[PDB]
Amino acid sequence: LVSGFEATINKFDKNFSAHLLDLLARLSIYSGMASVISRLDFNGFYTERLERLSAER
Amino acid sequence: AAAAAANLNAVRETMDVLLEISRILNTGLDMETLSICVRLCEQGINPEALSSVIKELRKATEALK
Amino acid sequence: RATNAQFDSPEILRRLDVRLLEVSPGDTGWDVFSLDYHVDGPIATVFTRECMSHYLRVFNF
Amino acid sequence: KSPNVLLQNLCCRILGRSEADVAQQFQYAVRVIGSNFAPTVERDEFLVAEKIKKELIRQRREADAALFSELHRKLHSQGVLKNKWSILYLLLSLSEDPRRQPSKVSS
Repeated sequence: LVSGFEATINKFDKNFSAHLLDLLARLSIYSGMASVISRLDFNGFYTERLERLSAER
Repeated sequence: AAAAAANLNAVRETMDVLLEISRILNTGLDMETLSICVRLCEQGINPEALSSVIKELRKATEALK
Repeated sequence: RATNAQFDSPEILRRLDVRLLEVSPGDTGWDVFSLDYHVDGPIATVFTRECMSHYLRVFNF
Repeated sequence: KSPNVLLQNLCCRILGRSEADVAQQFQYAVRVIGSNFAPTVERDEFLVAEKIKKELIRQRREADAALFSELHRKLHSQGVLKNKWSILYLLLSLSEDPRRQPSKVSS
């Protein structure tokens, strides 16, 4: 409905986007194999939805 | 004494060496500040914290200038 | 690929790769950009590392 | 001496301001240092020395990259400093680049 459809879809969408950005980051360290990220972002969309927040000490 | 002045000699050497390093690297810190940093390094101090402190205090000498 | 140098031999196109040079505050990117024309094989004996280190000063200049 | 008055000596060295003339900056110094007081870096002066050499090469102060090779042995030779890696990691972080200029005075 709006709670048996919509809330669950929202939860799925959040988890899938967050994990997708974590995968694309955890694969970019490995070195080709980054051409999957190149081909996937052909428009330039979802190419910055997360970067790690920086801090010292 | 003499052995109390020989350690005063052996500290005056390293505070001259670190001064030479401070001027060839063109840092902001002078001879007097460097002794505060060296005493903190005797206490045991994280440079990732100490550098943020020095880059915080100097930001407020470029705001109150 | 953009310029007319994709007809060159495949070996020399492999020998080049850029090397970054370390960042400092107030350092601009033009000063830190240098090709590295690295080589391994028997051909390295004529073109040693010391030679490459002296070529990069020329390239910088 | 005690580390609290030492953290105060830092804030009166940088500024011309006392612990009463400002109280937020000296509070902020105690905020930053006392949560992660002890170092997270161990003894790796060797790697940072080879970056000080590489930094004096990028400025064409190439005699000072070989002068620092005498000074880095002298620093270990005196041996009156608890952490030799920290002070070099501090001075290297505060480095600046003129453009390629070579300027010398002392010694």
